[PDB]
Amino acid sequence: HMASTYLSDMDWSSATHGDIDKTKTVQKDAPFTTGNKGEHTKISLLTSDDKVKYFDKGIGTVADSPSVISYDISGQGFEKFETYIGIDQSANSSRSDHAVVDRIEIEIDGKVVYSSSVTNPEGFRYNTQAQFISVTIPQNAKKISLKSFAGEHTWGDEVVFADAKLIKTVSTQTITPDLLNKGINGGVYLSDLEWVDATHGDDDKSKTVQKDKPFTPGNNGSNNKIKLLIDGKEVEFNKGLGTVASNPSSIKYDVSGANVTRFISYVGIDRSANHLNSDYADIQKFEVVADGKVIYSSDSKYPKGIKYDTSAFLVDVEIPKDTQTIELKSYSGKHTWADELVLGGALFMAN
Ligand SMILES: CC(=O)N[C@@H]1[C@@H](O)[C@H](O[C@@H]2O[C@H](CO)[C@H](O)[C@H](O[C@H]3O[C@H](CO)[C@H](O)[C@H](O)[C@H]3O)[C@H]2O[C@@H]2O[C@@H](C)[C@@H](O)[C@@H](O)[C@@H]2O)[C@@H](CO)O[C@H]1O
Ligand SMILES: [Ca+2]
Ligand code: NA
Repeated sequence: HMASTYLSDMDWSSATHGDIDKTKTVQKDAPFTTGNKGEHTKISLLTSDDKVKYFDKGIGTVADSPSVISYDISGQGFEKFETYIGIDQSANSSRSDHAVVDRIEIEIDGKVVYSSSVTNPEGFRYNTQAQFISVTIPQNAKKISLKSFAGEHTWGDEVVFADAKLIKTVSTQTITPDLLNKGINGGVYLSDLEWVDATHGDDDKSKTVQKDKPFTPGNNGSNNKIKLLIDGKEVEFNKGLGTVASNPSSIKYDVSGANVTRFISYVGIDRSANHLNSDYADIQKFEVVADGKVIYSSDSKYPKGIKYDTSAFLVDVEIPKDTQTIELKSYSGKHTWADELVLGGALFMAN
């Protein structure tokens, strides 16, 4: 059960670079120069056999004596640090005195735990192929430092720590939209299951509750994914359910032949749904019901209901065992016509 956190999705406690222009800063998820210029170029290194590889995540800097990027990792339980290292393909390397990096170092708590000295005794040039390194982290480590040594000049020393991440072994994962998009071990998506039956609050009964799509767009033949507001940002979902709330509407699952321990989903209104400004909620509440018994209700934490501009909230409820039947109940706001709900990434943990 491996958990990862990219360094570019964190905050450094300190960061230095070897560019004279101190208004420029260390670039997250981009090369140093192109990033500071506002260009959209991504991090690119050389894998085996002069093969160019592009990366979404990483850190981009200019080496100094040394350039140092430090992260505070006190009591976070990390075990491994892993990254590609090398000079970016975008580096200004027409001059031989450009893109010449002496050394790359990983330091943990004042101790150098990795040095590129062994693999690269002549350091890195513009054409040197990337090194993928895995650096062990001691039990109670506090501070990790990425260090790049420029040598005689900093020119073209566009050092990238491509795909840089910190790794640990956790018991249970922490639920995020990306985790539900990537998958979870033992998590079965409801949209990959058959319900006993389902009802909705739309008059057109030729329409049906939708799998991996919002209700109306799904019923019209659109293949667009579910999209929700998560902490102010619009976030797509690969899996989920699209339905219309009623008095309530319901979707029924038979779990009498299984050992389901958990129901997990984000719940909100799809970004493509019709809405109107109102003091009143679009959806009054959403309930999870285990054998006629309500085990979760959204009004326990959202008593006013949910509007279009409400951030999708996370439902993560324990399922009592020997549960035969699970019911998902969607309740109309009653004052508007907007009744369309989506369950983003909806899944059962079978354990
Ligand atoms: C007119 C004039 O002479 N202007 C000076 C300018 O030449 C000089 O710019 C730097 O020139 C050196 C060679 O002498 C290098 O080519 C620098 O570029 C390279 O190195 C940096 C990091 O050290 C970075 O990796 C660049 O991408 C890489 O191309 C030049 O510096 C770069 O350009 C200038 C214009 C600024 O934007 C810098 O912030 C940038 O790093 C500078 C520095 O001596 O002084 C000018 O007066
Ligand atoms: Ca150099
Ligand atoms: Na409504």
